Amino acid sequence: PKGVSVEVAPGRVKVKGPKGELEVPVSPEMRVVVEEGVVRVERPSDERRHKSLHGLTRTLIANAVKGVSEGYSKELLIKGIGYRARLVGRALELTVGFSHPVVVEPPEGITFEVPEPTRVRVSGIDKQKVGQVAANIRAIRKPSAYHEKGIYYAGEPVR
Amino acid sequence: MKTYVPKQVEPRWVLIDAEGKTLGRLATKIATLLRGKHRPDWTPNVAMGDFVVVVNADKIRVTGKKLEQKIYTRYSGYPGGLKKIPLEKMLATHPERVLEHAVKGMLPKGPLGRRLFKRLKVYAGPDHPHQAQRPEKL
Amino acid sequence: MKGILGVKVGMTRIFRDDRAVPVTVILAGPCPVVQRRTPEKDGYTAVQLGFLPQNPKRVNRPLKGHFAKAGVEPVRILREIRDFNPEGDTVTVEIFKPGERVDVTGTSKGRGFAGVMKRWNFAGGPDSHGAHKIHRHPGSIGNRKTPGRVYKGKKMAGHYGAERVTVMNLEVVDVIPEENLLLVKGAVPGPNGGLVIVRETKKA
Amino acid sequence: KVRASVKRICDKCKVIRRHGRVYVICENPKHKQRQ
RNA sequence: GAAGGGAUAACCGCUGAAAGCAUCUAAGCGGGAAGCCCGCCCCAAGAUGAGGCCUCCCACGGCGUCAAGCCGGUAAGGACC
RNA sequence: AGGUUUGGCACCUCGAUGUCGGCUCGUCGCAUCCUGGGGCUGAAGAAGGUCCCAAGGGUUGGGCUGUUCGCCCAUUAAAGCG
Repeated sequence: PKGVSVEVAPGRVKVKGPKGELEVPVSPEMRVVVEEGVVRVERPSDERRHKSLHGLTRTLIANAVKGVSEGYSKELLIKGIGYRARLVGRALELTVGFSHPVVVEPPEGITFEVPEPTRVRVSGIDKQKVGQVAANIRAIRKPSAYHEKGIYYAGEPVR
Repeated sequence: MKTYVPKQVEPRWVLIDAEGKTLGRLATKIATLLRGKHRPDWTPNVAMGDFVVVVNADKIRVTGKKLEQKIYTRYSGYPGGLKKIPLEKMLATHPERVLEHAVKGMLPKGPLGRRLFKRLKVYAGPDHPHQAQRPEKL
Repeated sequence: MKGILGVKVGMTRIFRDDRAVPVTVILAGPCPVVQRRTPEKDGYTAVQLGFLPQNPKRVNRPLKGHFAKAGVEPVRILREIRDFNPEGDTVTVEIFKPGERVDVTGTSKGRGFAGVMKRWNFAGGPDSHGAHKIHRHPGSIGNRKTPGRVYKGKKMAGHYGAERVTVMNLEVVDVIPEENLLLVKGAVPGPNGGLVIVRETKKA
Repeated sequence: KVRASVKRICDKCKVIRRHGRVYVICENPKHKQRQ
């Protein structure tokens, strides 16, 4: 991942790249650093405690990687009447039935992209930032009001 | 016939802090210290012992979880309420006590243990702006 | 938190558009500020105002005239204003523009040893039928063996009155900086000629 | 949304065990439970 | 009565192993109540852990084994009436 | 499971522990009658049904009976149980 700069410390990991550096704090166990032209992770015991705590990081870091290497995505939908949004700078204001339009605060490190009035996506480097920003959204409208209304992801609805 | 009595000693203090310790596991040793239980010139009726001083309060580990698991009922106003308080609170809202209490329930119940608790001097330091002879013990 | 000592003086009513208003006439007066208390100093952060002027050197040792305002310490004593700190040189009165809401504080009139059911609007007892000696009486006060005592709060006959009262959100009607006055919504504790201290509502 | 002797209505009714409560549930709010 | 802060219940979620899939959970993180803690009001330093600040009054005159355990006048102030 | 009913036993009290009901004054419990949240629904909406958090605060006035209780009248967010 040539664009990556994997820094290692006691129990934390600073991953740098074309996008930015991030903190991936982990357990003071393993002292797993960067072995080879890539990154590895080991463990001590075979205790359900470690195995679980292990691998968990295998992924963890692995994301700081893909993250800097252009990690964005987070698409949304709509449907109905005034169910749409008009990007106001870095934040948006989508309206949905509510007698008062909704102004969604613009999170830092996270970018809001309004492709159209309907479809919408959240762009940014992380997850805890993006996903947490799935609430900031879907939380506006539900789903099964015998469908149509409400915003969605990219997945599919159920009657 | 025999006898074994000590004259008027001279309070030899002690400055201390092992915030890397578990209060209690520590407190005891502090209490043990308080009353002259280590110094071989015993007299449970006298009131001679270290003037123990603990700095760098809190920072104290505390085994398993006391995230509201450790409650401090301690307070019973009088009309209908027995105000309870979890650890987290004391830590944030003025700690020190955390350890203080741990010491009280280790010092004897009389006006003495009452007097001995008067010796203990804990602060949320580091910094014990109150000494002229800190003999930091390990 | 705009302070200002003052004294209740009575009350009447005025009009507006076409509706009558109950107004109590407070009389705050120029309050020679005579002390401050910065966190570096005392630790709070307030202002020691002063009131009733004239005073034939009955100041003795606490002359504390180390502030021009001295003007002969106003025996009507001084009382801070928790978080106030204006241009130290007499707190005007024009501190309040009409339509503002204050939180007046004063001393409730002393009702002496008040009887329960006056002190607590208790029921009392039949003025007929049943007995005749327990008319005004608190009835029972406890239970039996358990708990076996009176609660540490039971309301009982007692000294009631002459106390610290604080009525809130009183609308400031008119303000006569001329003769130095203040008008509000009647509900202000204490007899006329009382040490009352006007503040600023906490509705916000 | 329940309390005893369950065999897992439908497979969708996966046992969701969190905090302390053992509430198993499918996609179906009818096939939903909570110990 | 409240605004408003903070921490939570049930519960709603993001990331995510153990278990290559998947899960709100195990390490992690968000939102969540007339409720909880802090706010509003009142008491309150007998809080012997006896707090803080501002301004005042100022020297032993004489008695053992020397800090009074003893008196004779004060001061600033304080009571009496 | 709880100790609110009806009972069993006969341990303290027979040189005495006044025993229904009302009134007055209440305080506590949650197994919640309202008012706060929430999951399901054979939930379109408005209603409901059920289970889960949660007592901060509420929890009316009359007719009949000594009544507690009930049944009625008129309301209510509700007219909670112990």
